[PDB]
Amino acid sequence: HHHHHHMVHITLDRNTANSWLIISKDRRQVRMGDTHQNVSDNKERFSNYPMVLGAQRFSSGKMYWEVDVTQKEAWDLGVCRDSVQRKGQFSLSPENGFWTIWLWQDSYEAGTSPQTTLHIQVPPCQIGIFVDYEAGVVSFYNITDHGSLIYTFSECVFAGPLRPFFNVGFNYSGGNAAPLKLCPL
Ligand SMILES: Cc1cccc(C(=O)N2CCC(C(N)=O)CC2)c1
Repeated sequence: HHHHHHMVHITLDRNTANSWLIISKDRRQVRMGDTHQNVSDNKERFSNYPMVLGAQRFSSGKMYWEVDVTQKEAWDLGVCRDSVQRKGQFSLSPENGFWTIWLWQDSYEAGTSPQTTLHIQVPPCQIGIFVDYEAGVVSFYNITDHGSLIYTFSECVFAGPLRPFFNVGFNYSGGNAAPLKLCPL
């Protein structure tokens, strides 16, 4: 792809994080902690899942960023509406304000309703995310495989400002402790 020139510097918003997440000093990395991380609760925090938002809000233009997923067993990545539900159980779908892909149990799926099987020959270590607000597009690229296309959501109805979206996953197995990292420009 040729989207690299729309690169944006994303940082994580601590206030939105599940209370078990550890966000680095530079706000560019996040991982699951092994306990509650000693923060106060607030209405922004994702309660049920190890999720966090980027600080940046997008309402126009073209944006691109990259995330390192090396050696993780499970994660979700993409964008979401600023007003998505934070508390309780919910599915990742465009109807609920999410445009995402994930890894779970050795398969990659797009967060459509119902979910769509992805066809990835080279397991990615870094993912590129492209948003074209005006066109209503969210695309995902396999940086490990020369930028090959993973998935495009088109005809998106964003219906609000967008925020970068992250889920480090569940780490019941002891094999999913590694961080998500925002990769440098
Ligand atoms: C619902 C939810 C929210 C946040 C984190 C998790 C999670 O993956 N673990 C890893 C395993 C750990 C444990 N077994 O003590 C409990 C936290 C689950």
